Amino acid sequence: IAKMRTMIEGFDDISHGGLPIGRSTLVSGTSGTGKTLFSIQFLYNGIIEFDEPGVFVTFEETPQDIIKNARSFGWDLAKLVDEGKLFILDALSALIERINYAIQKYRARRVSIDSVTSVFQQYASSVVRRELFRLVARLKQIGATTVMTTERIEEYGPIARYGVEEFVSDNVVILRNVLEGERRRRTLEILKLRGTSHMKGEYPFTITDHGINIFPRSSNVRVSSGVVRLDEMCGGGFFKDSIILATGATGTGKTLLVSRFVENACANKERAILFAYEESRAQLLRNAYSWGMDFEEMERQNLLKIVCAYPESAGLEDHLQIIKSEINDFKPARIAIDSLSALARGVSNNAFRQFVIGVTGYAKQEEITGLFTNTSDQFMGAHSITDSHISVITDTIILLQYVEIRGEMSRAINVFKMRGSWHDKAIREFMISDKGPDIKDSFRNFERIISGSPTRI
Amino acid sequence: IAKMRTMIEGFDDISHGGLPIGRSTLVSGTSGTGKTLFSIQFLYNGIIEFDEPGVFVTFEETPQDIIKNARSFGWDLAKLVDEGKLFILDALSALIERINYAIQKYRARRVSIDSVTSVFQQYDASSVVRRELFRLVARLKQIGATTVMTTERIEEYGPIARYGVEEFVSDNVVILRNVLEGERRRRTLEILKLRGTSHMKGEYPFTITDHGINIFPQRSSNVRVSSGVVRLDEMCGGGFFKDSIILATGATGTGKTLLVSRFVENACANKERAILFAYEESRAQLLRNAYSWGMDFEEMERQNLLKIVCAYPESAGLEDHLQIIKSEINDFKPARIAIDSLSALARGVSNNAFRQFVIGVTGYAKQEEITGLFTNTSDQFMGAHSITDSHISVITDTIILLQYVEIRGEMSRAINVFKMRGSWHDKAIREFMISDKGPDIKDSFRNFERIISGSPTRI
Amino acid sequence: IAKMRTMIEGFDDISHGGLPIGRSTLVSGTSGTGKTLFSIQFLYNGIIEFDEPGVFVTFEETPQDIIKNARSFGWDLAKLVDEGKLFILDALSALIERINYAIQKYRARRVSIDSVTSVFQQYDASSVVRRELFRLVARLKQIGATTVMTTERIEEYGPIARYGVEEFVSDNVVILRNVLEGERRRRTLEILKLRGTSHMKGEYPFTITDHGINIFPQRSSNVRVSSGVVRLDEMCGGGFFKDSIILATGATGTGKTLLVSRFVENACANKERAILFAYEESRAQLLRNAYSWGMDFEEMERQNLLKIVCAYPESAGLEDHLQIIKSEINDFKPARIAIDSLSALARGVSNNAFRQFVIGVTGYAKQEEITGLFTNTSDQFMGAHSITDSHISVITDTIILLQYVEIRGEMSRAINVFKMRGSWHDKAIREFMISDKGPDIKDSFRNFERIISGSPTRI
Ligand SMILES: Nc1ncnc2c1ncn2[C@@H]1O[C@H](COP(=O)(O)OP(=O)(O)OP(=O)(O)O)[C@@H](O)[C@H]1O
Ligand SMILES: Nc1ncnc2c1ncn2[C@@H]1O[C@H](COP(=O)(O)OP(=O)(O)OP(=O)(O)O)[C@@H](O)[C@H]1O
Ligand SMILES: Nc1ncnc2c1ncn2[C@@H]1O[C@H](COP(=O)(O)OP(=O)(O)OP(=O)(O)O)[C@@H](O)[C@H]1O
Ligand SMILES: Nc1ncnc2c1ncn2[C@@H]1O[C@H](COP(=O)(O)OP(=O)(O)OP(=O)(O)O)[C@@H](O)[C@H]1O
Ligand SMILES: Nc1ncnc2c1ncn2[C@@H]1O[C@H](COP(=O)(O)OP(=O)(O)OP(=O)(O)O)[C@@H](O)[C@H]1O
Ligand SMILES: Nc1ncnc2c1ncn2[C@@H]1O[C@H](COP(=O)(O)OP(=O)(O)OP(=O)(O)O)[C@@H](O)[C@H]1O
Ligand SMILES: [Mg+2]
Ligand SMILES: [Mg+2]
Ligand SMILES: [Mg+2]
Ligand SMILES: [Mg+2]
Ligand SMILES: [Mg+2]
Ligand SMILES: [Mg+2]
Repeated sequence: IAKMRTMIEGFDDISHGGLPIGRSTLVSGTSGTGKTLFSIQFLYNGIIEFDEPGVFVTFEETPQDIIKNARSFGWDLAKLVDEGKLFILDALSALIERINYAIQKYRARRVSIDSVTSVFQQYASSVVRRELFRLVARLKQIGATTVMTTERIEEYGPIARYGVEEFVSDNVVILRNVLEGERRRRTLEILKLRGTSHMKGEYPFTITDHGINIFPRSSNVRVSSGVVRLDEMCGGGFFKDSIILATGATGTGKTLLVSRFVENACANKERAILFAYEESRAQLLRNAYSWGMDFEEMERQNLLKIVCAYPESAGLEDHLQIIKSEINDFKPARIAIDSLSALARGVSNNAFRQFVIGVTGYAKQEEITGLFTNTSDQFMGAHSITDSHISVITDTIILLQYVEIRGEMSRAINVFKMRGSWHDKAIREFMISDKGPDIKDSFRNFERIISGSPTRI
Repeated sequence: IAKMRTMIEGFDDISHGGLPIGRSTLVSGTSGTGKTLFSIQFLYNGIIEFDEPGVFVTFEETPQDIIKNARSFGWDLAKLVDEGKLFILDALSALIERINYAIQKYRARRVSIDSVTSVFQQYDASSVVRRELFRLVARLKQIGATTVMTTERIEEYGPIARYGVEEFVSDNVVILRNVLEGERRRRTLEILKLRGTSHMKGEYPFTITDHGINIFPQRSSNVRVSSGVVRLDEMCGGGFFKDSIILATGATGTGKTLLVSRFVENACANKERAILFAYEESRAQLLRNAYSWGMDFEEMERQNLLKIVCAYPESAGLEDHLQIIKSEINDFKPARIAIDSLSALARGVSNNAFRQFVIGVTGYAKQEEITGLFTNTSDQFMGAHSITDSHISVITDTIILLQYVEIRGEMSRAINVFKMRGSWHDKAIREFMISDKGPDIKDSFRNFERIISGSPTRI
Repeated sequence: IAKMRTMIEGFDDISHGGLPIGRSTLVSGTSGTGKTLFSIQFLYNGIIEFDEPGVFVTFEETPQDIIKNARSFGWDLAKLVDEGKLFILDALSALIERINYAIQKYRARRVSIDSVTSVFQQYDASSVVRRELFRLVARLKQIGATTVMTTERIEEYGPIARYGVEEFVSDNVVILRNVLEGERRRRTLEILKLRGTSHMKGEYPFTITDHGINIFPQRSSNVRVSSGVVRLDEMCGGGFFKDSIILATGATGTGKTLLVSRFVENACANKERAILFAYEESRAQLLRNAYSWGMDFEEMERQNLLKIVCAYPESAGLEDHLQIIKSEINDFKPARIAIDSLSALARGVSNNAFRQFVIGVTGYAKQEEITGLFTNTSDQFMGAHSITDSHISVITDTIILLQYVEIRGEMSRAINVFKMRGSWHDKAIREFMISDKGPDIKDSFRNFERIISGSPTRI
């Protein structure tokens, strides 16, 4: 069974090649799941890259409205109709004959129906099947790949409205929009692909100006973090394609280290992106300048780009897209996320694990040095790193620990781990000043320093 | 697809402009969600904003009832027949023709229908409803008059509409909620879809007030303000920042309310207005305890500089509380506010709903350049461990941790500036005492180990 | 009641022989569970195994579609009319008579029907269906030809069939599932009942591949194999065992992957094949870090001795992963395998489903006489406490615990052979260092107490 490419970023790999040629694919889902978008995008990309005639059947939707709604993604379906490339047929063997006629009037390749469920109001489960079955057979006879749109009531219930459509259609795709904690998450899944292989389970996708966005080397080159001693602690600075992690309690120096790392990019005429999620530009600019860093300058040189946003505003799959797009445009040398902990609150651990995998996978695929920070939810930072499942994904771990010494709340920097590279295994004390960090010596005559409450030995 | 600004505080940002032009927007929700209110507001804010002739189609309720109902928001029916700005049509093609007639009659551009699900009593089938509902929107689309369609739902997280077909016929779907969690109703609005345009997905907390619907979707000065204490001001490196959020965490009876008192006192002392949002004790008690420390809060209220807003945290919703703060701040326009306490507002509340609150209050306090001192009673003896397990301690710019320290078989207390964003601060846990004139911050414990625990040992 | 071997890897053990002779077996499941595949396989493995004339009755799909569909498993339709081994009948007594006719026509013994629930569209009542369904099985029983009946279900844990009556009419009931848990589908097969015979109750994880359905239901040599390290080999008492499972637990960045590297290196060093199943880092990174320790994994791959299979643990199901290992081991046929790591495969997975995995991998590794070194990042600083809270540390024959030890305000690490089944081993927690040539296992900490905690104290 040959597969037809849809040029939909993600789907091509999730369906292992694309949609089965000659056969009809069902794309069911609730309202606003992107059933119509997918159907158009299948046709559009079809004759916008392969020039293979395709006709779109429409029921409770004026062709103008479709072409108008499609203009939201900068598409000219009217220009495609002004060259006889696409054909919108306004809307039961009558349609079957008309559809077969149109198809042959162009010499078909792809067809889209939106929606068949709407053209079954009058018709009763068994009646829908008998008519749906007959349709499904009258397409395979012509040998045209058709995407069939179907309506759903529940997100985790019947596949179709009458629960007899999935058993007729050869290929079943389910578009979802699950609401968890007042946050909407779009997930696409291929339930079955008769006579072929595909990826099982749902995959986080987002709808943008590009349309559907489904999301399914190792050089010894070293880059500076912005601290001479920190580079000496890491054994000649970080790697130019690795993922660093600054874990620690609130007000330790995670944002300070991010700044010094983002600065060191613009210091070497290298572009960097800072994704803020905790503070705003306003505070970031002041705090930065207080440490002797001119962020405003770095932005004036077109080397730094600050992108602050509320973590609880957009969804995790949306946050990633924003990064990708922001990285695709600016093309930064190194990026920083301040912080991951801000994007994990009010989210599932499974949905968050996939996020860090995506950002890490895309940061390393483009050879971009990433410095992600994370606020530990325990005083013993050593124990917080173990509970973190993202700490095994990262290549370097820079843990900042509070240490109570002589009734003073001092701090300590330590390179926890450094993959395929030597690092200093000493918990060096450090202080913050108007210039930045001052990594001094490591506590020698002190035991149980990992607790954050040591004892003189 | 052009957007029609509804002028509904919040919706204009969540809709990325507003409602699509010449498209049929559906608004489903359970009984008392605030559909009609939204529907009226849409027309109301249309007429008295961009001189737009709006036509309200009634069904269940009469024009008089609607006119009288909207009188709780101070909206007159002088735009009705007195001006010809509105057109309340008391109540399938028979009605559609009337809407098409009244349209060009007043040049009507904005249209509201309530309710469209009440005109499907003569039927019982979804197929019969779909066909008749599809015919309506289609007819309105030809007129090119972007209208609002009201529908009713049984469940809050069930089908979009009563017949589960009205959402797929319409282009724009807005779902108003009133979800009951722990005997507390939370009004949340969501835009499900917007055919041919973009919007914000997921639900957004809103409230109904005398203003109607209230949807809730580079300064950073180095200027320093006093905290009310001198040692504390020195501990932070010349007092707190102006547009900064301070947090005083500690065990119950450490001195969170004491610090809040001095912070509010210091405002009125500099002839600056302050607002104290009490949630634990009542004005009566607060007035007494304040004076015991040598502070006349009654005097400060007599100068129209300090305003105390006491209320039970287990009565109104977090969204209701936020609106109260906003309104109380918009009225009085203080220099600095104080919340006593966040912990009291977090009792029997979803951690999601709490974060959204604090973000909103922090966001509005920093936007209006207001110094906020929020308190939070720690749920452990080790205050440091409480700070770590908090999704707010990262949001606050300054953290003032008050810790109990058992020394020489005595219940002594210690204060320390945990953190101070973009500022030097004393990194020492110095013991403090409370007297009849406020706090006396003494010296830190040089010869003591494991003070964070609260049960230290002499070195 | 005699059993008909279906030759379906796993089913033959779960069915205690196979399907009952001259009895009507029902196979219900949701859409895409793999009913037709099972139905074809039943006939396919019947013809090309014990020369059995099988008749496939179609209903919804045509013979051409089915023939073309089964071409993804490399099965030709040369057994159809080209030989007369099969009999695809395109589509109540009218059909039954045809089945009874075609039966003796080809001497048909095996029969498959798909789907029997599609021929109940003309009806809507269960009583009408039951009567017509009962008549079918009864008629087939008289012929004495044991057939497979396909049915469709709406829910995964709801009624057995669409009309909830087909299970009680049939004698044998098999339920295929595709349960979605955490955006991950798990294919599980169960035999509900087997009237007049015994079987295995509860669901069993299976997978669909190019081989079709893959259901997953006294040696013990004293021979010793090297671990790649000399001190470690001495610590275990002359290296690890051959058909033994080793486990390296510890905190992130202790040296689990380092040990895995030496274990795999030592294989290829003795001209032995090894497979490294990476799940954390990618070949790119692994290749670099390996060389930094003085190991050329590229060289080992150039000798066709080492094979690296990197893949994301949060993409495929545990059953999908097991099949991959099995296939990759069946192809390459290594001396020793390595999993880096089990912890990475246990992320967002049911503890039940994980145990079944490890049992399966451990079981297959010990059965094929393959030395396995599985790693597992501990979720606590105290490694000993992690070992205890593990349903796998008891399954492993050897445990190699790597522990972080803060000594003289330095992050030093310690290694110790936690346990070694039927073998003496060094019972000392000796400190080790990592350099550009692998690990340097030094001496244990004689003058240190509470080392298990990770924060010891000088004695
Ligand atoms: N430019 C855009 N950027 C981002 N999102 C957009 C944009 N344009 C549309 N969308 C979103 O994409 C969704 C896809 O709309 P579409 O018509 O494909 O939905 P549908 O599933 O077919 O709905 P229905 O079945 O109710 O007709 C819209 O509802 C809207 O939320
Ligand atoms: N100008 C300064 N001079 C001295 N110390 C400073 C100065 N600015 C900041 N600090 C110190 O360094 C800290 C900086 O905190 P930073 O934001 O870098 O860390 P963080 O852990 O990421 O913070 P958060 O968790 O609150 O986001 C302050 O809390 C303070 O202790
Ligand atoms: N002035 C006001 N102050 C506070 N709350 C108010 C005020 N006016 C109305 N409300 C609240 O908002 C609601 C408005 O009811 P509205 O008619 O808008 O709801 P609806 O969803 O249209 O109801 P129905 O299902 O009957 O059509 C009131 O029931 C009340 O709970
Ligand atoms: N007049 C006083 N003289 C001495 N100590 C006093 C006086 N008034 C209060 N205190 C001390 O301060 C404590 C109360 O301080 P405050 O009310 O600010 O604490 P809090 O942490 O906000 O308390 P709660 O958790 O109950 O709201 C008393 O328990 C006592 O230890
Ligand atoms: N070669 C292959 N490799 C991997 N997966 C495959 C392969 N062939 C089939 N599959 C998977 O197994 C399924 C087989 O579908 P099958 O027709 O056996 O299911 P069914 O339960 O009979 O469906 P229906 O409800 O339509 O009758 C495919 O949909 C696909 O998910
Ligand atoms: N070339 C090297 N020189 C010195 N030490 C090194 C070198 N390469 C690695 N290390 C040390 O070994 C650690 C990595 O070892 P390894 O990757 O085997 O550990 P792991 O426990 O499997 O890590 P993870 O949990 O991240 O998968 C580094 O953090 C460092 O301490
Ligand atoms: Mg649509
Ligand atoms: Mg920060
Ligand atoms: Mg009303
Ligand atoms: Mg108090
Ligand atoms: Mg099938
Ligand atoms: Mg590793």
